[PDB]
Amino acid sequence: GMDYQEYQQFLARINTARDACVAKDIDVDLLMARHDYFGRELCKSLNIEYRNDVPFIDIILDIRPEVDPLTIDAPHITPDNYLYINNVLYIIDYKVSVSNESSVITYDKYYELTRDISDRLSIPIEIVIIRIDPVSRDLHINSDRFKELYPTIVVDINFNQFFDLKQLLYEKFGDDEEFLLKVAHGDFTLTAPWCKTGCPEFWKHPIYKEFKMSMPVPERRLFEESVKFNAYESERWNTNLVKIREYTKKDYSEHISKSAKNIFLASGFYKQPNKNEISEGWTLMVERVQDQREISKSLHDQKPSIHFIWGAHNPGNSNNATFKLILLSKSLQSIKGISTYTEAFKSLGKMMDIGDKAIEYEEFCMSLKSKARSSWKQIMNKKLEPKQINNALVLWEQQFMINNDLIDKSEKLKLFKNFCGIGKHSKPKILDFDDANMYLASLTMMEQSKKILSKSNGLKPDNFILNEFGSRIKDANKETYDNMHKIFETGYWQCISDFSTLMKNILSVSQYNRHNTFRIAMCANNNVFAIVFPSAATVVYSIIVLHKEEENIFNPGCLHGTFKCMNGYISISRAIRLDKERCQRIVSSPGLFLTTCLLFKHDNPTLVMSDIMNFSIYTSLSITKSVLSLTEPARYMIMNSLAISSNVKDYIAEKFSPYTKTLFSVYMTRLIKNACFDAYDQRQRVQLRDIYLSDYDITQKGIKDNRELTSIWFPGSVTLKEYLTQIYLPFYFNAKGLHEKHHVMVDLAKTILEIECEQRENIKEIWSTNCTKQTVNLKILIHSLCKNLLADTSRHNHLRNRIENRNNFRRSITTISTFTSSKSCLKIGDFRKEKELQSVKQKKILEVQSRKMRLANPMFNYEMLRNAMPNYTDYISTKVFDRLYELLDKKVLTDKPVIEQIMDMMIDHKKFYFTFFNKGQKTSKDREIFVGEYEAKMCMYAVERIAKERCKLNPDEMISEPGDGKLKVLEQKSEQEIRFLVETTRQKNREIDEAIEALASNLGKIEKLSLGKAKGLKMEINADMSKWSAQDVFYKYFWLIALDPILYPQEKERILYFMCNYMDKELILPDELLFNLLDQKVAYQNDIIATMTNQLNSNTVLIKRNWLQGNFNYTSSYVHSCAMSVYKEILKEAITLLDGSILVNSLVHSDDNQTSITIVQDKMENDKIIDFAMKEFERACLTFGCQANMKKTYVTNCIKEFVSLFNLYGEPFSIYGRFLLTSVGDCAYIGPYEDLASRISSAQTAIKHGCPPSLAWVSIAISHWMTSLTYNMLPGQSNDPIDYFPAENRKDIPIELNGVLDAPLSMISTVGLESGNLYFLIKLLSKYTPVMQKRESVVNQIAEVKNWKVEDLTDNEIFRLKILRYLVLDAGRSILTPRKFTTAGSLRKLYSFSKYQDRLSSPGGMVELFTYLLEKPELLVTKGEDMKDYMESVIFRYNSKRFKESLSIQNPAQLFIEQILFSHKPVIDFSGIRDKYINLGKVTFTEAYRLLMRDLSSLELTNDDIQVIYSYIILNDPMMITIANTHILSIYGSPQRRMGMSCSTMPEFRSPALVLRAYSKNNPDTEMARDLVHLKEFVENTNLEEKMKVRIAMNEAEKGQRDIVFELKEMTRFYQVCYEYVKSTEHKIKVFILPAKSYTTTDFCSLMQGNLIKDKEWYTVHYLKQILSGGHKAINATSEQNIAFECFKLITHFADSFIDSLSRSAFLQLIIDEFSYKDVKVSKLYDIIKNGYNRTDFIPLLFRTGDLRQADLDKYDAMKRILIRSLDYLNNDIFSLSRIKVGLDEFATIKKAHFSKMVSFEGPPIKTGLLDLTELMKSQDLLNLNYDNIRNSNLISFSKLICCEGSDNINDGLEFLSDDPMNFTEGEAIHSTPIFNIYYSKRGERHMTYRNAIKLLIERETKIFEEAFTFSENGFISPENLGCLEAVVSLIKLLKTNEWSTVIDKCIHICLIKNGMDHMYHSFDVPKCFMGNPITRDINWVMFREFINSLPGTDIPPWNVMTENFKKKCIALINSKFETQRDFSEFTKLM
RNA sequence: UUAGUAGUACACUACU
Ligand SMILES: [Zn+2]
Repeated sequence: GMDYQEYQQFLARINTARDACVAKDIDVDLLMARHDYFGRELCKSLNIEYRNDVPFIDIILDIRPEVDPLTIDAPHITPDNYLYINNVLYIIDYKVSVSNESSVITYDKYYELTRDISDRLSIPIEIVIIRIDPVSRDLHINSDRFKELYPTIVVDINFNQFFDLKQLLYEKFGDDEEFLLKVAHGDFTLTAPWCKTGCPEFWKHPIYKEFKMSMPVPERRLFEESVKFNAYESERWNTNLVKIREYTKKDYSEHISKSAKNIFLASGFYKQPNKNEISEGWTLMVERVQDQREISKSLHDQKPSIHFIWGAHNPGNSNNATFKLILLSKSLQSIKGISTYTEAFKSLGKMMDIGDKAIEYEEFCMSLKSKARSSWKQIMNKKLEPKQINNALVLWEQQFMINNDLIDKSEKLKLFKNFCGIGKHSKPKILDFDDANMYLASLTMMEQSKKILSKSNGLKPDNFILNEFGSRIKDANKETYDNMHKIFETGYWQCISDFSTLMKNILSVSQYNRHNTFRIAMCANNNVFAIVFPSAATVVYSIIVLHKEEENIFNPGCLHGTFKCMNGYISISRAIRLDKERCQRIVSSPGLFLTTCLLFKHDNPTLVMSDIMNFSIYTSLSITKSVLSLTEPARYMIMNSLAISSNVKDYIAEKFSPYTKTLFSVYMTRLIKNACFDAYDQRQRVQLRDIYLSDYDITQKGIKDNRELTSIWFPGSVTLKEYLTQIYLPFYFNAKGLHEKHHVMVDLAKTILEIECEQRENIKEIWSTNCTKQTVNLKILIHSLCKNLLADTSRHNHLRNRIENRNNFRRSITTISTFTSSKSCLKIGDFRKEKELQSVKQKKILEVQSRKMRLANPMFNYEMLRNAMPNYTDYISTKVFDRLYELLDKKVLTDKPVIEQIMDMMIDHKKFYFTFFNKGQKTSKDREIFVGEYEAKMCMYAVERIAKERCKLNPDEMISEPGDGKLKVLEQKSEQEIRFLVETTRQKNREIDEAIEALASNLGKIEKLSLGKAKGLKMEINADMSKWSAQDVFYKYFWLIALDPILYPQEKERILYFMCNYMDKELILPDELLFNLLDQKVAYQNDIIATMTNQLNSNTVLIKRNWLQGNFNYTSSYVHSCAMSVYKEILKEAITLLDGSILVNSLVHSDDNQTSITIVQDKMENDKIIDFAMKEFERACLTFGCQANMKKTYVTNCIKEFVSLFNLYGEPFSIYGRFLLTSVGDCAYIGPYEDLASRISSAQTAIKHGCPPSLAWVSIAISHWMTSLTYNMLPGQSNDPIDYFPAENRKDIPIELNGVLDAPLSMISTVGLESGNLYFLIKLLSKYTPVMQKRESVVNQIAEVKNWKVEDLTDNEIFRLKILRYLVLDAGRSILTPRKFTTAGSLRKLYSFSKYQDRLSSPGGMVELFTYLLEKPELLVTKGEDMKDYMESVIFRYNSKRFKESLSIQNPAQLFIEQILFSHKPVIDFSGIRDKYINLGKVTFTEAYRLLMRDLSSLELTNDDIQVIYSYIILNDPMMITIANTHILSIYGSPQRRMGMSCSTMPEFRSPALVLRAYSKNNPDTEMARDLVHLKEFVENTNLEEKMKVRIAMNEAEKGQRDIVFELKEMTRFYQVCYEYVKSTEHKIKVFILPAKSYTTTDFCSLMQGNLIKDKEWYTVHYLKQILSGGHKAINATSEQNIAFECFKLITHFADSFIDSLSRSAFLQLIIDEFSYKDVKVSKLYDIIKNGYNRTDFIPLLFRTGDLRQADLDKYDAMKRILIRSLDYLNNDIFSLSRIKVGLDEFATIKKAHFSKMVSFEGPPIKTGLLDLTELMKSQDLLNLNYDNIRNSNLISFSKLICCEGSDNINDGLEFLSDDPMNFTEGEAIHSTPIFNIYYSKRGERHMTYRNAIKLLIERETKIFEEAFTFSENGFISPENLGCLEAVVSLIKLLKTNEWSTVIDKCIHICLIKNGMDHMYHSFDVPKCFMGNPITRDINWVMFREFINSLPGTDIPPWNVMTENFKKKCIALINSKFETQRDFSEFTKLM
């Protein structure tokens, strides 16, 4: 990026400097260094000459020197650069800054002065100031004339390297306040106050009394003093803040020492995990569980592991519906024996008989299905009636009627009372997992499963996934394709998939399942069936299977019993009562399952594939809560047990509680138990990779991947990365929303009331010194607040200004999202009236639904609560957008500034109320959400937001960093430590290491000195705080508001009052919880809920110290940061004692914490400091009121846990798996494209977090599978659109119609779904383009499109383009989307929806809205900027029936079934499809394909229509421009192993609602005026201004009068398509893990491309031309130049690196003339360099050719006193093209380029004795700049570099190679606790030249070739063998020159030239033996043939296989020559 | 709103 020379000198100046005024100048010099750097590279980007601080009076003299500068008055300014074209002078003053505030100042200053001579000379002078952003990198130019000149400018600039120097300078001097004084943009500017008057009540409040009670009396007054302090009044802002700092400095200075001095007190005794410590924990766990749960040893109490019973399919019987129905009927009737429900199952088969009348079932059912398939809506009013067939009364296809005559009254009861459990109505029941005869039973269940499921399907291993994605999986990694087959083949896959396909059909049936009906559900298996019994939503089902022989059935613990029938055996499973939410997951279980297996097995050959799948079905299908209780606690139980410092005992003895209800759970528990002990013995089995560090980051970082560790869930060995996956991944198998709300509300309530009681009874004291639970070290707090509050205001002065802007404090409440959102909200008051009326309605609807059930199968309160509970404070649920509307209409909210309204609300609202609703997430331990009043939301907003922008300043806080941005931060901080550790070790041990190499004589004396030295120590505290919210003093936060400098006194009074009320805040127990406790039935022994509510009197309990979970994150997080800031100071004083160095780095995120400590020792042992660090860690937490959970907290020597994002020893790594398990049931079930959109987004996310392409593609397959399974769009399904459309396969069917996503992953990762459309257009620009222009930019290939011929194209090719233009372009672009008939639902709670009723009811008032909205069309798309505007927007919104539904929650489970059932019904309205073709009702999916073709065939494809596609898609979006370029200019290079992974940021490829108001009326309300100009162009170029008006203007003559509906609906479309153009998208933080650091776009592109090709090897990427094009106005000049630079940089270095010094000019001269780099002649590139204005870059090149003149030297010398003859003399002994002396010791620079580019050279061969330097250029292996790599290289690699034309003495011929020394890589151990070797590049000695390397290679490798090709006991001598050699090398020329043969020839050649036998080799033709007659050149193939067989061969590596293949090839080939398949008639003609 | 009466409608259908 930047120059290396200036970096080194600026780094040294930071250490050299001591005083702040010296450090000041280093910051000033760094600005100019960046200033010129931007200018140097931009001048080449614009092709102009570079200049610096050139006077304006001289700039005119270049244009017109006839008038002298004295008489003509020119403005005396100092511009940077100038240009004169088109009779206009353009003045340049480039500058790099974040804001244009510094640019407009210099703009108007220049514009004013330049006008003095602008009218004097009558030549207009334009000011062109170019500014670039130093982080986001965006170009900003003010000149409009300059915009039209340069359409696109190349800006791949690097500031990343500049900020590295800034970090160093603001580290040493950043602590000193003398340096902070010098950096200022106003010193300190405090903005306008948010309030006018203070708060008197705050000083009176009893909580403020209680605050000062505990506090000491000097502190009491200080708090008074601090609040009343105004920062704007006193001379400086830090008057008070420093004053209170200096008071507490007595106790602080002492307490910092106190903690630090404990380093000597410590011992080598810390909570370390050990086999016994784990064992002890388990035993106390057993005791706990055996009390807390009812332990059972009986095998009848178990629950099903899986809720399914699979049995082998029967191919002998027919696979057809009607047949199976009767088959199961007779089968069920035929059941023989006696049980409980035997005669019940018997009659059920009897009630589904058809027999003779099989054909009547085929018709009757098809009529009913056809009746429903006609209508969009369901068939209402008409009564469904059954038809008597044999004994059964069929109601629908596979639906029957329960006939009360066919079953006994007693036998009907048995089935429903006992078996189905309809009418059945104290510890939990669990299985003893410590019983070996229970663990046995559990193991035998697995042994049983493996015995049956391992057996193959025997059916074709070809399903949609493999059929359509197999190709794209296989090419990524062939292993995974096979792995997939291995699964699909095995009964495992058929078992799950048939349960999936069966459940889909169980749900589909269960929807219309009545109370007098039992339904039958069949699957792809013709033995497996299911019976769905009447449900009293709840699905009641049994799996009924007809397995072959007895016990050829899989029972996981689900089966009721097997039964013998009259033909075979039939088994019926226990009645399962599951919920649709659970069942859904079972349907998507195969996708979950495949991923599980593939992820585990991936690239690990030691694992048993049949054992992975054996475990996987029991996970992917496990829907019980038994499993979650294992999967979650395991993650910590393993990691704790393999960490260094960690408390396992306590975690296993308290936090671990198995709920082993099922039988898999028992087996899985013991898998975990065992895995805990294996960890302890593997702690030291972890190794640390050899770190190849050579300045600016490291490649080959992180942990060593060694397969020495042991797996957890199955047998085999595993890698660390894989071990971690096996540890953490299990938890993501867990299922969401399993927690029954009835139980959650109780346990959530109980906990809050338990911890509040704790505080009420036990915790009384607030502050303390000894450090105790819920206590803060008040003196230490106040100081550490003061110190940080200073540094978080000194580093940014406008801090109060930044808060106002970024959080919209000044603007009206109606603008901020958090307030105008559709989130849940709590309303307080009295609703006893409507709450009673809303309840009794449902209590009647209860009886309504019961009355109807009494007729068919006779099986069978809010008033009470209010009457019973006296002190019941009444509340209600509402919406956040609705509350705002309510508070405005009743006028308490206004257009007053939101903060100004907040301040008043803090003092107005005095009592705060909060309610909780459960999340019920995948975790077994349930999480609560506290949601209270809207009034509260406003208060917390300010307090939290003020802390937000404060927290952002501190780099330690990470809640500030949105998205997965933390991952890179982990890395950047880990790398800083790995570097520091090395740097510091080399700085101390250098004195000792010198003596070691000196003596190494006797080695017995060396060990004495090698012991007594410095010792490295790294450690990471992977923390997790205990009860961050509940067990935390809220009183401490009062001080943060008090001490605050950027808060006014009248604000400070008001903030603290609200917080004073947030102590007397009440928790409302929601009614649903109170209803559970309403019906007593004997109360709880010790009822905590009743205790706190006084035997249930009030529904409110007061919560004090427990500030509610998530309400004060940032606030608490700043105090956390302040706490860890102390921990730093503690250790940093402790390590100065021992005399060494320490680097502590703390990452803070509310409750999740990570703190990395790196120490270089001298005195005491490493293990002492380990215990010391942990002591002060808890101390640091507890001195601030927070307590650290030592249970979950673990410490490693590498690993970093932080928010579950993991960084290893530099190498960042997340659990790629967790995101692949999302693409299964994560969608809103809207449409085929709409579903896939989010399912592929989940796959895109995996790639970010370092996922292999092979597995990435799997998710893409699964996603498609589920997507197509939802709407019956799979191959062979109903809506299968391959026959309906013209196409070969689903790759060619548009993804809008649902097909497959045919694109490269490197595109899908970037854009996705749209990629599939983009690839179909790039395919064309690689088919329908000529030989010229195709190799050039994409832009050029788009110009040729309008010169194509339409007739050339094919049916499919035409088909895409027609939809792509007439449909896709304008309409998340979908065409097919099913519409529903859903109802609005109950919207009574809403106030705002009532005001729509009143405006709809009263006549005229409706139209009045729409007529008002037409004069303000800004309020159709965006919400109002003012009260009325926002309010009336809310009412209009209700117009949409979709927005009315949006505020109601539909179950995705129910939504899923509704898209299956409504697929054969008319759902897609064609009206909205045909409208576009023209500019009936709903249409069925099948008909939608037909009716699309009837319209499509009519449309016309032109040479223009196609050119609109290539404009609107490619040429419009600068991103799509580059993506297409990257895939056309792509040149994939060297395949390499993924050694070093690094984090990389996604690059850039680039007023809202107020602008649209200035479009409605052209007058705005200055910068916003300029924004409308480009908006005018957008609407005029597309011409959508007229197109919209014409569409309305001709509709009023179509309809008749004035339709207000069309007046708006068409006007809204016009404003919504504006929104996307006007309101710009925020470039959110996206981090991709790549094989190296991506600085700029091009770098990112190359590394991204190469990461998503193969799994085993990543590839480095090249490009012919620049890929970064900006549009279709910008059509090469800037793409050419850089090629010339690359070329000559490459050549000069290749020449001075490898070619002999003596003959380097000749080489260059030969290369320049007859050669070409990247299809451009090197001469033309040289001419481009010579005609350029940066010749100073290529001084040594120009001198060597004789194209260097004095002007260049004079310029070069002026950039950073010379003569030509001086150079001519000086460089008489320096022979290099990359370097010439331009002084006494100053050499010239050529700037080295990478050597992976030399392949892009194409010229005639240059032969040098024997070597062909062209082939050395074209070589891959022999281009490394490492001596050892080339010395220890293969002869196969070198054998390409030989021609020799009969040379001699190989030693002589190698004279044309560099006899200059090469660079070797040396490595050394670092002497850390995690001991690793650093490897770096040295310069070797002298005898390490390129020649000697080649020679040593030749010698070593030829010796091995000789002994392999002896074929006798002689050698490479003895003509008896030379004859054999001649024979073997003869055939090689008379056969076929493939690739294997030629190598042998050239190797033999080499070997014979070496031995001095190259005076005959060239005169070696076929011997006399083989040649019958010498003259008559006849060949005896038979002889030759038998000669090849008669060759013995050798088995020495590496030639053993080489020779073997050669022989076979040559034999086969020879035999081929003979074998000529002649025509049968041919010979019959000749003779 | 309130009450009474009569109703409430459909997927897989496979190499198995
Ligand atoms: Zn030769």
